[PDB]
Amino acid sequence: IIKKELGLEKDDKDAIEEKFRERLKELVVPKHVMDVVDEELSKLGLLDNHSSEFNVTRNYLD
Amino acid sequence: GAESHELQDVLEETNIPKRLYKALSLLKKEFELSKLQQRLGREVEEKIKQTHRKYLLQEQLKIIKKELGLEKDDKDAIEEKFRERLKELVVPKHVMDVVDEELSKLGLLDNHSSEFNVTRNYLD
Amino acid sequence: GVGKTSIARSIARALNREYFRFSVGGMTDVAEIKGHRRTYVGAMPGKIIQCLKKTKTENPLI
Repeated sequence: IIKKELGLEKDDKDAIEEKFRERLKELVVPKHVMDVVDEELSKLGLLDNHSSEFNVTRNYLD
Repeated sequence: GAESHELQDVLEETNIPKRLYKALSLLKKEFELSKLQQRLGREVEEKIKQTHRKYLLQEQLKIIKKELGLEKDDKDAIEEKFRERLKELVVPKHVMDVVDEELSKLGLLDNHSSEFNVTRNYLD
Repeated sequence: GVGKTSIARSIARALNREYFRFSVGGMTDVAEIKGHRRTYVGAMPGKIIQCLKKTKTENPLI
């Protein structure tokens, strides 16, 4: 019921998370970088686009 | 509501058919104007009703949020991650109070700055 | 003028592994190898990570 009609929440969702996840799907990747990527992505969702920390996070994760 | 010029034009018409056709033309033109004004007004009224309903939907989301939501639940991801990371460790009290002070300063600062990132780095 | 770099390229192409050169002469800034801290905005990683990104393999010919 939360997701009925709201413009702001709909944007910035499943745009970079899924992109990076699919970018890593083809690679045999170690566990350490998995857990780092998962935590970083979880934060990235918790952060907003304007954030300088969000930008640094996106740069490092890319 | 046709202007006085249209009425003068109708008066100028001699034949009953011609004058009646011009009068019916002016009636149709008035219908066009009234319907256009009404359509614009109704569309704008619907849009403003949706605008108010947008705050209404925000309120509904807020009440659902009260039933189950993020507010009333203070969060700090870095805090919790580091606390769980050090939980298993048999950690001295000095470093514990140092980490507590560092996290308090981290919360005291924005999430956007260079000193914030340096404090994060040292905490890591 | 003996062909050291040329034979390096020849080996890279014969072995099918990617190629990447690196100029260390007269260098003093270790950050070129170990990168920056990722903290200072615009900070870049070590040039070896850049080589890995470009060559797209873990068996290049650096």
